Amino acid sequence: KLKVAINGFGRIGRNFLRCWHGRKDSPLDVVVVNDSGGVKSATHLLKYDSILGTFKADVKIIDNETFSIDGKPIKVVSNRDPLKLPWAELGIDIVIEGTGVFVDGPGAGKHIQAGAKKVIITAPAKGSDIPTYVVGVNEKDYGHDVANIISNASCTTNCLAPFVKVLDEELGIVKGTMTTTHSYTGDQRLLDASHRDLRRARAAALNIVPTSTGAAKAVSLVLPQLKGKLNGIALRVPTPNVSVVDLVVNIEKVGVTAEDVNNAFRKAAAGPLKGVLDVCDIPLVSVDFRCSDFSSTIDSSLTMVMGGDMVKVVAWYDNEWGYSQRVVDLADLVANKWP
Amino acid sequence: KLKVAINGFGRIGRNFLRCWHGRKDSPLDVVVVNDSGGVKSATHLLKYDSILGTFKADVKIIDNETFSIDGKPIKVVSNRDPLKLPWAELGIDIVIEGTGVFVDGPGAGKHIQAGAKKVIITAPAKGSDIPTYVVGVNEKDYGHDVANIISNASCTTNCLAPFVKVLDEELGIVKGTMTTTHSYTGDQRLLDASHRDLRRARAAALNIVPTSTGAAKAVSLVLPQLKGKLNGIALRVPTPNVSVVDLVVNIEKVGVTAEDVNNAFRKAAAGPLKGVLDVCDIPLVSVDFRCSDFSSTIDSSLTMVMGGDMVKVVAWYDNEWGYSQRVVDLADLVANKWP
Amino acid sequence: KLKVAINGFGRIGRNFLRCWHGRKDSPLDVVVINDTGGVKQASHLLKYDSILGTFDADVKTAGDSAISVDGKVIKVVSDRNPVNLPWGDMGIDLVIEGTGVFVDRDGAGKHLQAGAKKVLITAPGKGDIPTYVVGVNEEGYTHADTIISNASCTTNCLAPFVKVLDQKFGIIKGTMTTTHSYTGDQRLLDASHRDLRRARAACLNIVPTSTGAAKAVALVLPNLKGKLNGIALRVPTPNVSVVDLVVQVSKKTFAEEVNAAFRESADNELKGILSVCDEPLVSIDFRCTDVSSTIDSSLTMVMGDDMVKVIAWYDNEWGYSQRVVDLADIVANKWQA
Amino acid sequence: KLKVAINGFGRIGRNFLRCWHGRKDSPLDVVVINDTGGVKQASHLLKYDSILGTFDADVKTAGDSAISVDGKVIKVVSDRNPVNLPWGDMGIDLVIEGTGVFVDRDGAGKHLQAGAKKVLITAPGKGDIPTYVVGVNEEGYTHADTIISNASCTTNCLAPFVKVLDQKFGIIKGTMTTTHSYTGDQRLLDASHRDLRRARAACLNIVPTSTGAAKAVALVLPNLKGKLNGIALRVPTPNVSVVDLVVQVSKKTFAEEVNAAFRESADNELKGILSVCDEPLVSIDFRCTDVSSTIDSSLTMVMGDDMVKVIAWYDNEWGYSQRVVDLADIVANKWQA
Ligand SMILES: NC(=O)c1ccc[n+]([C@@H]2O[C@H](COP(=O)([O-])OP(=O)(O)OC[C@H]3O[C@@H](n4cnc5c(N)ncnc54)[C@H](O)[C@@H]3O)[C@@H](O)[C@H]2O)c1
Ligand SMILES: NC(=O)c1ccc[n+]([C@@H]2O[C@H](COP(=O)([O-])OP(=O)(O)OC[C@H]3O[C@@H](n4cnc5c(N)ncnc54)[C@H](O)[C@@H]3O)[C@@H](O)[C@H]2O)c1
Ligand SMILES: NC(=O)c1ccc[n+]([C@@H]2O[C@H](COP(=O)([O-])OP(=O)(O)OC[C@H]3O[C@@H](n4cnc5c(N)ncnc54)[C@H](O)[C@@H]3O)[C@@H](O)[C@H]2O)c1
Ligand SMILES: NC(=O)c1ccc[n+]([C@@H]2O[C@H](COP(=O)([O-])OP(=O)(O)OC[C@H]3O[C@@H](n4cnc5c(N)ncnc54)[C@H](O)[C@@H]3O)[C@@H](O)[C@H]2O)c1
Repeated sequence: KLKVAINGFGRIGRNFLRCWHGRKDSPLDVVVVNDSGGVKSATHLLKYDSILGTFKADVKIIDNETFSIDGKPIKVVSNRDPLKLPWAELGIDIVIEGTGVFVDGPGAGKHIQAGAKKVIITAPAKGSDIPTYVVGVNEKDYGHDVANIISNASCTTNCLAPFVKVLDEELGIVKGTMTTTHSYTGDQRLLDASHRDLRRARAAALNIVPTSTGAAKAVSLVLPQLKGKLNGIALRVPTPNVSVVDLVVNIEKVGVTAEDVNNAFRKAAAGPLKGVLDVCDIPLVSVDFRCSDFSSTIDSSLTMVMGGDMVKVVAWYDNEWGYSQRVVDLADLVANKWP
Repeated sequence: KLKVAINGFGRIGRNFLRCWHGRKDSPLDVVVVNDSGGVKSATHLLKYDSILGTFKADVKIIDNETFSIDGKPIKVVSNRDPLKLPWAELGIDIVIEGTGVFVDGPGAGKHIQAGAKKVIITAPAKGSDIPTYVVGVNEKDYGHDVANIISNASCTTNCLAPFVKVLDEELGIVKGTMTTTHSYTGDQRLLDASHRDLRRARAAALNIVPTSTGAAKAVSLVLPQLKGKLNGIALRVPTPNVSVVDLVVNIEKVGVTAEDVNNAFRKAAAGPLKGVLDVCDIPLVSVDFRCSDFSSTIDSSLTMVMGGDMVKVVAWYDNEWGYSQRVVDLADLVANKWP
Repeated sequence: KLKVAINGFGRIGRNFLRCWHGRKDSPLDVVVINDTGGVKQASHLLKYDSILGTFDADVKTAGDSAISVDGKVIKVVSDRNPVNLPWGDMGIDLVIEGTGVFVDRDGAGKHLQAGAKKVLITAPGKGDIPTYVVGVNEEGYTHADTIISNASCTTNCLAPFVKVLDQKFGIIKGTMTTTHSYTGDQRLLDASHRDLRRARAACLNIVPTSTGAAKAVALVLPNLKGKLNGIALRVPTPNVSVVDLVVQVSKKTFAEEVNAAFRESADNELKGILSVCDEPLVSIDFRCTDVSSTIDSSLTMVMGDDMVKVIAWYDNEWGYSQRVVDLADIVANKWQA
Repeated sequence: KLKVAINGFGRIGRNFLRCWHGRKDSPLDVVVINDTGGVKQASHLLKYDSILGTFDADVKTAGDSAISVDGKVIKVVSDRNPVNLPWGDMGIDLVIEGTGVFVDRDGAGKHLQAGAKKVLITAPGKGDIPTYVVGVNEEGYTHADTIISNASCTTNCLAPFVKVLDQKFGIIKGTMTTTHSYTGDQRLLDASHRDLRRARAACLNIVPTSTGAAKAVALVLPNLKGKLNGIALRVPTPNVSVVDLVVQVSKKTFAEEVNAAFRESADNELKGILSVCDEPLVSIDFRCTDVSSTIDSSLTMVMGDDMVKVIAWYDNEWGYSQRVVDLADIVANKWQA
């Protein structure tokens, strides 16, 4: 019900549009796509996913600048130039950075100059000038005309932020340093190839990769009471596409069990963080969470305690699917915050 | 220079024999192999490795009960029965449990009854009756006729034990809970198949697996001052083999840097734990450590501190290759402890 | 409706029952399952595919020895001997060998001794054992055919349309191979096995091997005796495979015509059995596809108007499972008793 | 000895220099390398293969713009334009296109403009571009052949022995395909690319595609015009591939004979170029193998004494790199200047 245009049709944007058409009453209107890749290819790409597969409904190609989905037509642009995108012509309220290119405020504002009303960053802003808004976190704290170009850091971050917040909230966390198991992505190198970071520069499919994540900061960003409270490094598994993290923290409580917390875990996940947060009980593995709208799913049989307060936690997420849903409902809120 | 016989020709035993023939002056004589698999196959198997490949020297098959390697002939047995192995006939000083079957003392003593002088367990003894001896750890504390059937837990354990010991030694570690990145193994299921542990029962090649490891106990075993000090769960990556672990601990020191420790790290690794321990500096990934005799290799750019004492550490190991070398030099010490 | 039983509950039977519950008016009824695994273990297992994912239906262990399927309870048993299995007890009409070990007449016979009416096999019947295939010999199925098998999904994919191709232009001969994905038949790591190739880890290694298809096609088509002898390439994927084949046909023609006839057949009878794919598509683009065969008409070619390269895919189990479904239905057909 | 230069430092050139340093009396001498990457970055990179592993020789960045190879310093440059590259500066005798973008005469011409003597190409010369192959046209190499290429390792594997096979019995015709492993030519994840197949992630997907081999063999063997038109199957492995092929030969025979002749050739001239493997062996069993071809004589078969299925492997780069080595040596041959 509000004009939208994806800026860069990353796999992220692919899953995103999957959710959008898979959305019940999406208050938003994604009408034109940006990716310099040809519409027939695009239609194919989204029409043939790997992680889950073909769109579970028709996709057609009206005039090859502008294909369709189930009769519902979609415009497409294909450029690397921001100003060369008809944000003004197409009257697009919101830019969906699906390239990670403009990790700068100005880069996004370029498309605003090209006639955009707002920009959202589907990534951590390399600067700080952009509000990295998160569901269940600062989404409520979002305001219209309050930096109408807001950002949204990695799924990695978003998966962790809210519930650990609730954890330091109900129990109090002294500190802690996480570590995830991220799955390889385009930034990684299918084969050892010319690339900046030595690590992800290696052949991805055949190497776990020690890297880091802006999350440990982004969490402190969204949780200023977490400033310098969390560290943690990114482990990049040659896994198809399954995101999952662990972290041990020192609680500020007396040194309670982990069990009780898992109870409180699911409680809040069933409470204020319904749909957003899960705490499952079934002993499950990576594939056991494909295409799960939960920003996180904890398994109690995992999270534990070392030293009363030294307490461990495990949970999962889909770097896109969930992240996609996050984009969805934030924009929907933005739409509510929209005039 | 001392009679040996591998009991169960696991991939572990394959790498082991690779190191043995690849050993400079192996004081031990592996003469006969146990695996119910046919000698021609065996010769093929070892003669064609995956993780590194064909034996980098000839292997032939003298009479198909008894093949050869570079002229040096090797007997072979093929059975699941302990008593049915010519430990007495072949006069074998030492049993090399390469099946994980007899995680019990009695199971090993069976082969002693079949005429073995000693048994080593290439695995964590499910009981406790067996000394889980470790290089740089209790290897010095090993004595002849002191439970001449001693054990040796997982590489996972052995990788961690010695240097973390030195860490709580020079700096003092309050507690901590690890977590590794183990690579799938035969116990895991290439495809979802009938199996006890739900987790590794899943299709391994396509799932990270949340499991645990006896290590967190084995370390407390070998480090009684670590009794109940460490926990940590096993993460099973669908990668061929490139074992690696992380752990954050609270130091008992003032809250020192991690850097200084990395210095002390390599120092001891260059000091008492030469060859045994490595602390590399190059930013590297999984494949960057294939066939490395170091029980562990730390990279400094990884290990860090959260709360002064809340300190993180990263290092790697080959679940067999290094572990193999461990078997080698322990037996060699055993040979020195041998009359 | 008809009381069914599955044995050796491999991923095969898992996907199979997933289709069966998903089957529209399943005229059949599985009531019990045997496999070495346990009740809750297997329930959990089937509850989550590593390819489709979870089961889109609650399955709990209805009883400590049986599991529900949204309330559809089915007994779970665990043994390595058919005589130990409730065939005459449960009055089992049909047992489904999934163990792969009863590749003999005798193996199936054990179930009949424990009271089985008929026994069907997911495997190429090792020895003189009938295998019926949809649109192929399924008509030759008689109720007297109590002991009949089913060769590898690979085979069954090839059979019907290559039959029509010999029926279209007349395949003088021509051998093949397949991009077959690995399986439990190959050891996860390099572990001892009858076949060194199968013994190989192969998780990262293409495996050259063979398949009875080379003869199974000559089996199902005695006419096709020796006209094909193809081998198997166990590929490092866990998934649906595609097949390579070049044949020598008697009548000269061009690929596009063959493709058109392919579509036509996938309309007349190979409809639902076969699809013709023309888009650039890979293994992912053929999952949970019920047509046993997906002709890549877009890429099939012919040399000298007789040497006909072909591309068509086949799901390791899912399609094969569907084959099991409708053949079992055919068993429910001609089932006066 | 001869001053050499590599360009577009793909894993191709990486393995290449790994062989070159490992080459016994390399009569050639690379002195500089271009690729978009940086000095220490590339040094680190090459220092550790993901297949062989680390380099068994210290390589440090001898200078901020060059790297040592145990002291053997070689200049490292980084640009996308040959004219920006020190050919006339360093008096470069030969540039090695690894970028894959200068598939034109013109692309190579740019280096000559910057002062290159000759230009050799790791890729199938897109258009009328000569490609010499050991035991194939290498004799046809003249010093006048300053601009010549090299098609895909796949091709080069096939060429010589299939030539002999047409020379052995006379291949009337017959098409092929290959178990080719993926590469950068295929996007790691599903990212936009000229080919949708190539665009696919394919990390977990087999890719159907083609290769100039279908014509490159007709290219190198005009005699082989149209006698073969084979396609490419990009497999989800990162590694050495094997090739499928059935041909139609004029003289009738049995596989074993063909295998014997194979061995014989791998003794007379295909020695070092070709091996005959008879053991059950998979991709792992062919790495760092310098023979371009490993005949699986153990599995090769013939239909109707004319339709000859064959199995032989080929290393994605390592073998190809060796091909580059000795062809470059041939360039150092007939090198009066
Ligand atoms: N991988 C994730 O799940 C995830 C999570 C958090 C953040 N992100 C951010 O999302 C970005 C893209 O997500 P992805 O993982 O699908 O990456 P991707 O590289 O697959 O997506 C980028 C796509 O857009 C194209 N493109 C690049 N620059 C462009 C430009 N300026 N204009 C238009 N198209 C352009 C690329 O060629 C490619 O097709 C990343 O760079 C990252 O910063 C992704
Ligand atoms: N994977 C590792 O690196 C590692 C590290 C620590 C512990 N271990 C221990 O080593 C054992 C084997 O190592 P692996 O990972 O190579 O496993 P594996 O299953 O590949 O090795 C066992 C081999 O011996 C055979 N075998 C089984 N039982 C036997 C018996 N009773 N007698 C003779 N042969 C028998 C099996 O069929 C197989 O060929 C495991 O069970 C485990 O407890 C291994
Ligand atoms: N890859 C495929 O999907 C495929 C292809 C074509 C045919 N098949 C046929 O399917 C069978 C293999 O199935 P899969 O591929 O799912 O492998 P699988 O190993 O998962 O199937 C065998 C299952 O049966 C169990 N089992 C073995 N022996 C048993 C016995 N005596 N009693 C009871 N249970 C026993 C095993 O523990 C395992 O759970 C073979 O008969 C094979 O010919 C499978
Ligand atoms: N996969 C193989 O081993 C193989 C086998 C047969 C042929 N080839 C040929 O090798 C080439 C690809 O090599 P690869 O497979 O190692 O892939 P690659 O992508 O690693 O090689 C290309 C490299 O050159 C760089 N590059 C691209 N354009 C450039 C330019 N204009 N100037 C400078 N550098 C540039 C890229 O960034 C990359 O580092 C192609 O020519 C291909 O036909 C590859």
